Amino acid sequence: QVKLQESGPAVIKPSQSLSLTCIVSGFSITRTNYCWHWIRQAPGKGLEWMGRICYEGSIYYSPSIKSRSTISRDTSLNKFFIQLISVTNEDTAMYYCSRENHMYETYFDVWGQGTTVTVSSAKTTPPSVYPLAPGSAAQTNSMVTLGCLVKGYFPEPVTVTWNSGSLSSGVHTFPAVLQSDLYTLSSSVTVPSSPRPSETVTCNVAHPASSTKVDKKIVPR
Amino acid sequence: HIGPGRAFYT
Amino acid sequence: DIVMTQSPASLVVSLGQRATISCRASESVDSYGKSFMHWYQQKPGQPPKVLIYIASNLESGVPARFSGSGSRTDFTLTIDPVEADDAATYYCQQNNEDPPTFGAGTKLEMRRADAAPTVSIFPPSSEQLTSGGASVVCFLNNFYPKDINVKWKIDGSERQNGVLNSWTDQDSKDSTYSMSSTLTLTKDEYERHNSYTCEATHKTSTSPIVKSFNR
Repeated sequence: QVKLQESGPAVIKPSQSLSLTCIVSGFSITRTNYCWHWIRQAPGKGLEWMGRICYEGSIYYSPSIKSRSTISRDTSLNKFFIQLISVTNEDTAMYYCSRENHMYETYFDVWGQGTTVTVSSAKTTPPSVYPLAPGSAAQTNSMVTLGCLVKGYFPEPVTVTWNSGSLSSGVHTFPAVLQSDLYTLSSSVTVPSSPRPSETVTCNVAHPASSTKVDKKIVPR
Repeated sequence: HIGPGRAFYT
Repeated sequence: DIVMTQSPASLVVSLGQRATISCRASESVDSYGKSFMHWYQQKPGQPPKVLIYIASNLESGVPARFSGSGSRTDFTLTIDPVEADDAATYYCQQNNEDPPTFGAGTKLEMRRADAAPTVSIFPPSSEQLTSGGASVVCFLNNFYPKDINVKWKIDGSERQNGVLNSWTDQDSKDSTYSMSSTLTLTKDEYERHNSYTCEATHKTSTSPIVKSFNR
């Protein structure tokens, strides 16, 4: 039924304006009762409320961003936005938009996936995917473990899947760690000794902020 | 003023 | 504004056991005879989802082992019995008066049987060297507790630095954890050796699980 999706810039220079858009879908921002909210979650910290725009246009702002933001909306296109002027690192976070039945329930019942925004001057560099295949040792247990190394990209996030969704089990994707404005992340799949090298094991990384998308097949060393 | 429906109370 | 304070700030509850998270408000979050405060849950990389609303009501889909109660200024979320799937952060919110405020969250990590890290290692992927570079990688998968430490080693010489560690969040289906480390050498440095190794030292066993490879 309803679906909310946050659209916005993956990276933004300090002291510049950030403006996100929430595209409500399969439901409209004018139906009575509901209010639409903006909520952000600074990385590694709690959820933080920002402001809301209710069906009849009424607006409310978190005091902390009140003097530096404006919440508008577009009835025609059925979507609402927010702008934060003069962003700073404190503004790096995950932003979500959601819905409240303001009239009866008062709790946020539908949330979008929430895009990520990183305030910085770093160059948005793509990633290189190197494939990790076992060091020549076969007859190794009855479950083999391979993985992909995604190195040197910016900004977060990157999305890696195996055999494009198919290999769901035994997959681990490790948080991107930082090496002076350049992330590195890894992922691994544990698949039984037969399905490799007999069958195809491929990892697909995708890095939106630079339209890079690359699958790599793990070939025996 | 508080509770639900508070924003559009007017 | 009403400040919501949660307690504990984090806890390790064992499977089957019960966990009692609590949320307190500086001022009554009551009106129209109900308490307008809800409880959310947030698994990692996932927007929160409502668990309980208006203090005691359960959202559909949420299992019966969840139950909150409380009024005015004292609220409690109870999870009995905890299950592998409850490893996540929980928030409480008041929406009785403006601005709506959230609590800082309570990270629940739950306890399971201790498990040994299945380790694996990977030599540089051809491509990288071509690109004048070489990262060695060691995987320690599926363990509990989260504490474990790994030594690198090159031709015996314990490698102090150039190493990157990353831990996953507790697994929702089995409660384990996993980590990866990355030795990052230059092709050449990599060229001046023959054996590389990662020493997994962890509580499950006394002899550090070692994994090594000839260059």
